[PDB]
Amino acid sequence: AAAAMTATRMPSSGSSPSVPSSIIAEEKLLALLAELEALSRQLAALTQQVSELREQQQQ
Amino acid sequence: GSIPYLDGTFYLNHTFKKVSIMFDSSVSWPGNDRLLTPNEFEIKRSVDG
Repeated sequence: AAAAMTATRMPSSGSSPSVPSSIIAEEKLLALLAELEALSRQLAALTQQVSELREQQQQ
Repeated sequence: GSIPYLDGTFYLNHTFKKVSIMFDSSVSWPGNDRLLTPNEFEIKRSVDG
């Protein structure tokens, strides 16, 4: 009634960026698709000359 | 067996890599900077940078 009455008396907000580091970029990209063919070409050339041992030993 | 040349059963179309055309031994066709590489019609490529 008196004394104190003179003054006065959720779910999901879904953030995303959190506490990780900063990020950067560059545009000098992508030789790498050539080596996948270099590697599998030269791999064949190994077997090709293993065959050239065998095809001369068989003579 | 089937005779593709006579009956139309063509099955080796996937074996082409490229075709180039050249009139008069000089003028590459279609030329005119049309395609991404048509001084040659590149049908398919084994590696794609």
